Amino acid sequence: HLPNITILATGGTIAGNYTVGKVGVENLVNAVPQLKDIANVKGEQVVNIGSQDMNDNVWLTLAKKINTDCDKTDGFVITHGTTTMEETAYFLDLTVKCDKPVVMVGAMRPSTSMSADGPFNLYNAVVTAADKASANRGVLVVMNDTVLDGRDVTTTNTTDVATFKSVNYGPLGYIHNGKIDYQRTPARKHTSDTPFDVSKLNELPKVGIVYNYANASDLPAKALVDAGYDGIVSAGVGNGNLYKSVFDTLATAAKTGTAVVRSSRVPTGATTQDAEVDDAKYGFVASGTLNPQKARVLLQLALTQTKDPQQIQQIFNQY
Amino acid sequence: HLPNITILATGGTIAGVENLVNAVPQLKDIANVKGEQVVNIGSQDMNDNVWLTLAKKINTDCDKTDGFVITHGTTTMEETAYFLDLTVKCDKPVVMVGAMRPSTSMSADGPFNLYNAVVTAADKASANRGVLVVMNDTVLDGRDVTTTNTTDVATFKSVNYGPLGYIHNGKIDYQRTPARKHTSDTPFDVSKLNELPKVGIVYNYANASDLPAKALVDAGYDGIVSAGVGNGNLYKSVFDTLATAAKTGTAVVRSSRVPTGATTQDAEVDDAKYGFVASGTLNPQKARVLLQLALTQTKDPQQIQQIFNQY
Amino acid sequence: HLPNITILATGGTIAGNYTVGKVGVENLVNAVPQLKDIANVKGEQVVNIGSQDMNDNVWLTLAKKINTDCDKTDGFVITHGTTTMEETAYFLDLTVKCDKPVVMVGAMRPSTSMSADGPFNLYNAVVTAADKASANRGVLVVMNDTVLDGRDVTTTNTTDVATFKSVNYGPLGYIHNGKIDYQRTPARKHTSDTPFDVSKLNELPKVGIVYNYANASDLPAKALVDAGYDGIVSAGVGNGNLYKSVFDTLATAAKTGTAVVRSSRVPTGATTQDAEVDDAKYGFVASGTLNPQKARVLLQLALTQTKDPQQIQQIFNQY
Amino acid sequence: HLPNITILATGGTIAGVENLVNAVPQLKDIANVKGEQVVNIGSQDMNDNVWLTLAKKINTDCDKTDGFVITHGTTTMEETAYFLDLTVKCDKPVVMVGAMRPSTSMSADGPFNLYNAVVTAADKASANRGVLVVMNDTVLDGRDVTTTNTTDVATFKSVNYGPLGYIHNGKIDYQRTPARKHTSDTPFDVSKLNELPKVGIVYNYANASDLPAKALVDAGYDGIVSAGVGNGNLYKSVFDTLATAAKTGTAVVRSSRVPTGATTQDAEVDDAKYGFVASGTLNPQKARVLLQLALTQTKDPQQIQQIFNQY
Repeated sequence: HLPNITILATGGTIAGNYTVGKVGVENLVNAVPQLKDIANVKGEQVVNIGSQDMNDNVWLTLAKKINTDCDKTDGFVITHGTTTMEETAYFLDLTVKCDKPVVMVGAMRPSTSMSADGPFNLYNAVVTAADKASANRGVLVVMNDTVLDGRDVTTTNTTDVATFKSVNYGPLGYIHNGKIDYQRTPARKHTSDTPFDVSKLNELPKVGIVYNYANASDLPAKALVDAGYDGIVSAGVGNGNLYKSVFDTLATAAKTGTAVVRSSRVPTGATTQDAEVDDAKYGFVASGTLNPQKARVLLQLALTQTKDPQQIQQIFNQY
Repeated sequence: HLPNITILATGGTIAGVENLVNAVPQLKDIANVKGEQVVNIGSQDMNDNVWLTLAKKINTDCDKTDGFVITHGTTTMEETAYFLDLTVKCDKPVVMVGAMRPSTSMSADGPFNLYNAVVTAADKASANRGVLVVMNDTVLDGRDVTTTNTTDVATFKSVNYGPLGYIHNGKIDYQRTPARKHTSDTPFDVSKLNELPKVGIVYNYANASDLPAKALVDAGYDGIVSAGVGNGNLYKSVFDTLATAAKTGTAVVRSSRVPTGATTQDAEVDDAKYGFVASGTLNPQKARVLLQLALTQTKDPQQIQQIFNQY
Repeated sequence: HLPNITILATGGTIAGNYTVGKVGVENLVNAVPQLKDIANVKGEQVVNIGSQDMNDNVWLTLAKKINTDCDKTDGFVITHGTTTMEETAYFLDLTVKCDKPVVMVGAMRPSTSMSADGPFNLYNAVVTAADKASANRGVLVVMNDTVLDGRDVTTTNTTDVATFKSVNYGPLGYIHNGKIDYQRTPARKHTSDTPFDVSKLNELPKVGIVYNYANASDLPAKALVDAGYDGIVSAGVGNGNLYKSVFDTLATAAKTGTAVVRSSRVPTGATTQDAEVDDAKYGFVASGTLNPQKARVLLQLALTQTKDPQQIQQIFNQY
Repeated sequence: HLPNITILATGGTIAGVENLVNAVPQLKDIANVKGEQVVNIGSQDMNDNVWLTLAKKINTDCDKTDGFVITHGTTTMEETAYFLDLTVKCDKPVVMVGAMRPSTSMSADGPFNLYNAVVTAADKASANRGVLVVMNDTVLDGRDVTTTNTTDVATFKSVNYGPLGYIHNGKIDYQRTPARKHTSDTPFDVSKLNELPKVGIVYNYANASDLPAKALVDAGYDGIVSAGVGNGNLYKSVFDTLATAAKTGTAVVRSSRVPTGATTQDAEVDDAKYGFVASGTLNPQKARVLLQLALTQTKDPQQIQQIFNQY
C-alpha cells in the first residue's frame, strides 16, 4: 500500500506521452509518472494565479482546505510560484492544524526549459509528504533535494535552482535516492501549537511594509497610516534601525494604536528587542529573525488575537 | 617616508578624529594620519546632503593627501560607498570603514578595521579600483558590497562577484578589480549640484498595497525603485500604479528584495512595453543611487537602462 | 547566586591591571573581569599544547575529567586552539556523560592583537555554559556570537573570526546581549545517549586518513595497512569516490578486517551509503555528513565496540 | 555564420559525442559543434597522462576551431581546470562542464550546463580569461573554482574571489577576470613532457600518523602537499618528517584542509627555516597541480614560492 497524497495547485505546472487537458494539476501528474512509484496522487487546482499576485484570500482558502480535508489524505503537496512561497509557507505554518505533512514545492526554470528543476522537485516534495518522519515538523518547503522549515526558508538568488535556504537556522534534512535524514526540527511553535484559527475568518488585518534607506521619504508610512492600516512592518537598516522621518511617522502611529514591527532589509540575523531602538518607549515590536514579508504574516495573525504591543512582542518571541 | 592619509569621519569614533593615532598607536607605523570631522550623524539618517558634501570634499582635497579613509556607520555604508564610487574623480584610494561592535565594547572590531582601512588607503595597488569598503580583513568594491547580517562582524560581503583581496599581516593580495565603470570613468559630475533627484523605494509582497507607490507618484518623485519579488516581479496593484508613473514622468527601476542575483531586462516583465529599467545586480538601495544620478543626465528610460548596463 | 562554571584550559590564553602568573588559565580569568557578572569561574590548566598537536591522550584526559567532576560544577568551558577544535568537540560530544553544558571556545586572533576576538568569545562561552537551556544539546562550540553543535561544527576559513559554522544543518542559537534564542537541537544521539564509555580506556584504536586526488599514490593507504591500523578514513572525491589505486588498497584491507570509512574532501554534504561505491560488496562504511577528521573520531569509538562493517555502518547512521 | 565549437569528452556523455547536437538540439542555434572523444575514464581516476593529452590536444588544435568545451566528471574537474589553466597556450575559450545528476535521471542538469558551456565558449568576451568552468548558469575561473557539496547541482563556486559572470537567456555579463597569470602568461610548457613530477598529498588531524608522509619520502617523491590544520599548521610527527623531506630533495608545500582562505607564508610556520612553500588560496589538490609544474622548472624552494606567488 502506498500513501495517499493530495497535490493542491495554485498556478501553472512546474513539470511538462499524454493528452494535455484544461486542468493544470492533471497535466502535472501525467508529466511525472514516477510519482506512482511512491504515492497514490490526487490533484486539485485550488486557484490559478501568478505567485507575484499571492494574497490574503488564497491563504485563507488554502488553510481552510487543508484543515477540512485533513482526514481524507495522508499528506499535502502545494505547487506554488517561487516569488512569494516563503510567505505562504509561514502563513500555513501558523494556521494549519492538520498533523500530517504539508509540503510546498516550486521551480526556478520553466517546465519546458532544458534541465527543468520542476519534475524532480515535485518527486522530492511527494517523497517528503509520504515520509512518516515528516509529521510534526510544521509546514515545509522542498527545493533542490532539501527540506526546509516554513519559518526560516527564504529565496536567496533571483534565478538559481538552489535559491531556497533557511538562512539563519539551516535546513531540516537532505533528500538522497528518495530517503530523508532528518537532523533538526523548528523549536518555534507551529501548526496545532499556535492559537491562530482562520476557520471563520473572511479577511486578514491590513499590514503594509515600508523600506528604509538613505534620505527615505515618510510618504509611504504616512499613506498606510492615512488608510488606517492595523499595522506596519519596517524593513529597517542594519539591526532594525529607521531613517529619522520614517521613525517619526511610525512613532506617532504606534501612539494612535497602529502596531509597528521593526524587521530588517538585511537578509540574515535577528532584529533584536530594545537594542538599537527603545521599543519600550515607542510601543514598537522587534521581529527577531523574521524578514519583513514574514513579520507581516505573523503581525496580521497577532492582530486577530490582540492590538497590545506587549502581547504582540510575546507572540514575536514564541512563533 | 610614509603615505599621507586623511581620515574623514561622518559620526561617532570607531576606536575624536584627531585622537585616532593615539587610540590606534600602530597607525603611526604605516601612515601620517590627519583626521577631519566632515559631519556627525547616525548612518541610519544618511541623506543626499551628506553624499554631496563627501564627494565635493574628496574631489577638492585630492591634491592634499595620498589616500582617504571614511569612517561611517554600517547601516547605510553600502549606499554611501556606491554614491562615492560613481561621483568621486580622485584616483587615490577612497576606503570606507565602520564597526559592528561599539568602540567601548569587548573585542571591539573598529581598531583593527581602521588599521586595515589605512593599510588599504596606503597601498599603491589600491589605486584605480573604485571606492572600496574594508571590513573584517577584506577589500570589497563599493558597487557589490552589502551587509548580510544584522550583528555579525563578518557581515560585509560582495555577495555577487566576490572581494578584491584579503589583507594579511598588513599586506593585500589583490586578485580582482570591478569591470563596471567607476569614479573618473562615469559621466556623473556633482561639483555644482546642491540637491539630487527625488527617488523613493517600494516593497513587493503578498497583497501589497499600491498606497506607497501612489504616495510617491502624487509627490511628483523623479524615480521609483521597486523591491520586487523573485526576478523583479511586481504585485498586481503595485504594477498598475508603476505602469502609470512610467508614462507620466517617473522613471521606474525594477530591482529585487532577493538579496543576490540580477533583475534581468525583459525576462519577467515587458520593460519595453512599460518604460521600465531592470536594475541587474543592484539591490534596491543601490539601484536608488544609480537612478538619482542617471536622472541628473536623462529622463529617457532607454538611456537610463544603458546607464544600468555600464555602471 | 551566579552559576559555578569551570574553565578547563588546553593551551595558551585567548584573552590578555593584574600580575601575570605561571598558570595560563589564571591570567585568562583576570583578563576578562566581566566574567564575574555572569559566573563564579574556577580555572584548571589540564594540559598546555598547540591544537595542531591535539591527540588521543588529551581526549581521554578531558572526557574523564568532565565525567568525574560533573557534580562539582554547573558547567564547563574548554579553551582550545581553533585548528582541531571541531575534532575534540565531536570526541567529547560522543563520550561525555555529564548532563550539564560543555562549551568549547577559541580565538582566531592573538590575545595581544588589535580587536582580539578571544575576550568576548570567552564571555559568550560562559553565558552559554551558564544558560539552563544549554543543557541536553550535546557538546557545543561558541564562536563569533553563535552556538554550534559539536558534530556539525567545522572551521570554514584559514583566518576569519567568523570561520566556525555548522555547514550542513546550521547553528543551534545566536547570542545577543548575554541571551541565547535556541531554535534547534541535534537529532543525532550524543553524550549520555551513546554507548561509548572511555572511563577505563588507556588508548584509542588507530585510525588514519588518506586523501584522494588525480593520480593519487596508494603508498599512504599501504603504509597504514602495513602498520596494522584498525581503520582508515578515505577523504574521497565528490560523493566519497576513490582513485583506482587507493580503492584497490582499501578494498584488500577491508577483506583482512581493516575498517574502511568513505568520507569526502568536499566540505559540505553527505557521503551516502551504496551510491557511488558498492559498500555492500567491499565491506566499506559511508560517513554521512561527517568530514574525514570527524569520521575518524566516530570510527575510533566504533572500534571500541565492534570490528563488524555492518555494525560500524549502523553506528554511522545514529551518532 | 555561427562559431565553430569543439567538444572534447573525457568520459560518459552528459546529455556519444557526435550525437550531442541531437541530444541538445538547441546547440544548433548558437554553434557549429563537432565532438571528439579524447579519453574515456571516470573523473575519480583522473591522472597526469590524461592532463598531458588534453593540453597537447588543445594547443595543437587551437587553429582548427573558435572554442573548446571539455566534458568532465565533477569529482576532479577543479584539478583538470587548473592544470589546463596553467598549461594551455590557445587564447580561444576553453570551457569545462559536467553534471551533478546522471543524463538519464529526472531534471538532469547536463543538457542546460552543456548549452551554457557552448554559450561561454562562443562568446568573444570569454577570450583571455583563462580556462573556465561553467556550472549552474555561472562562469568561474579554473584557479579558484572548487566543488562545495557532495550532491548539489549548485556545487561549483569560486569560494575565495567569486565568479566571472552569470549567464542569463544565453548572454554573459562579465564583471571580473582572474589577476593571477594563466595560459600564455605562464612559463609552463608541456608540449615535450611524457610524465609529470611525482607530487603526493598528506592530511593533518589529531594524532596524525607520520606514516603517509614517510611513505612518499621513501618513494623519492619530488613534492609533498600538506593539507594542514587551520592556516597550514602540521601535526608534530607530520612536521618532523616534512622538515626532513625539504632538506633531502622533496619540495614541501603547506596548504590547508580548511576549504577557504590562504595558507600564508611565514605566519604559522617558519617556512624560511624549514625550506617550505605556503600555497596561498590553492587548496591541496590545486597546490599539487602548481607544485608538479613548478618542479618541471625548479627544485629551489625560494623560486617555487615565487611561482606560488604569481600563478
